[PDB]
Amino acid sequence: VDNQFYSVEVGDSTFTVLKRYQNLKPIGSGAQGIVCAAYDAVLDRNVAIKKLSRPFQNQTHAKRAYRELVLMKCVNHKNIISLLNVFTPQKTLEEFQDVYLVMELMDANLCQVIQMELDHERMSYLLYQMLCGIKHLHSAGIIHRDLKPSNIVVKSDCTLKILDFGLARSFMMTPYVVTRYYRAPEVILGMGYKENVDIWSVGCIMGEMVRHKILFPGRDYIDQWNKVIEQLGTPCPEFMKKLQPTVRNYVENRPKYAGLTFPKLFPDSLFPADSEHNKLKASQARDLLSKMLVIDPAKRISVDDALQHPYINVWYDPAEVEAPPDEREHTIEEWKELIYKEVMN
Ligand SMILES: Nc1ncnc2c1ncn2[C@@H]1O[C@H](COP(=O)(O)OP(=O)(O)NP(=O)(O)O)[C@@H](O)[C@H]1O
Ligand SMILES: [Mg+2]
Repeated sequence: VDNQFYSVEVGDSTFTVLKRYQNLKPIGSGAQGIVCAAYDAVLDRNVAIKKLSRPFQNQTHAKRAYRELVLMKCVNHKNIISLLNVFTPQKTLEEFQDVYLVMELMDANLCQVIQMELDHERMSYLLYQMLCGIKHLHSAGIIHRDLKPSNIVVKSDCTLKILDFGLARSFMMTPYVVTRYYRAPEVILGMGYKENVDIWSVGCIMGEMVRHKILFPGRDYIDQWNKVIEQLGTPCPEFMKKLQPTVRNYVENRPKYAGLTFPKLFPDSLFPADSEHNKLKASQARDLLSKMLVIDPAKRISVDDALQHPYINVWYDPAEVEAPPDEREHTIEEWKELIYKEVMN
């Protein structure tokens, strides 16, 4: 069984992969583990391989691994990364350590794209695909709540896929920091959420594509909340009453702001605005931003309305926007077997 597999060093990590997977090259990593590009000799094409090291290590890694494994196996949409293969090189439950996820190989994450000037055609198309993916997750009862540029990937042909399935419905001993900058006020302030929680994150990413700077940076949620109100202004009263009384006291009592206008937030400097085409697309991009970056989710644009926005709808395909389509608590030994049984079936 192990002669189905070979071992290569990739940084500090050892990848033990099926012999079909040749010429591994690191392309990224995070808390879950290391990601490599490989040639798949059987499919005759490049793939991405993510190694999860002992995902049953702790509740958080285990919940995420199990959830991600179940969801990318059963979810099928051009804007959600497809799982091509799943394996472990260990032969039994007792020996089981590592899960390798094999995906279609994309070229880059959105962090690299944010560093570029994109025309309106590419920006609107990327945003359209993000919205089609979110739509599809929402239609399957998945509200991500954790979209960020590092887990959205793109090809050279401007095709986009979401890598991950977001938060569950979490103490960890790592160096690894959670990126919070794209999290909605509903998540920052823990105040219940609907589908358009994910619109906030799209607005943060779009904002960043235009500014080339994180909109709402902060050491913690305190700083991040300051950065939100400093720019969009203190929200309205009906917003507050939706908050836990402890959070409510906190928000109700911060130094007030009227905030900045969308023209000052995203000046004409930041958009292609030479041609009449680009002038009109700049005003439409700023409009859509003004509707996504809305603190109060009652007043924030929905996924469906965002897809109908003039900046986006030039791409709109019913095939892509319409297609039909866990949370428990175990010990590390139970998670190991649940994950093992999913990897084997
Ligand atoms: N299928 C893939 N194709 C191309 N690059 C990928 C692929 N999967 C991951 N990457 C790259 O590897 C980086 C890290 O992968 P990622 O899966 O985000 O690990 P993570 O951020 O630790 N876990 P998670 O955020 O929950 O998905 C991503 O930002 C991409 O740059
Ligand atoms: Mg990620």
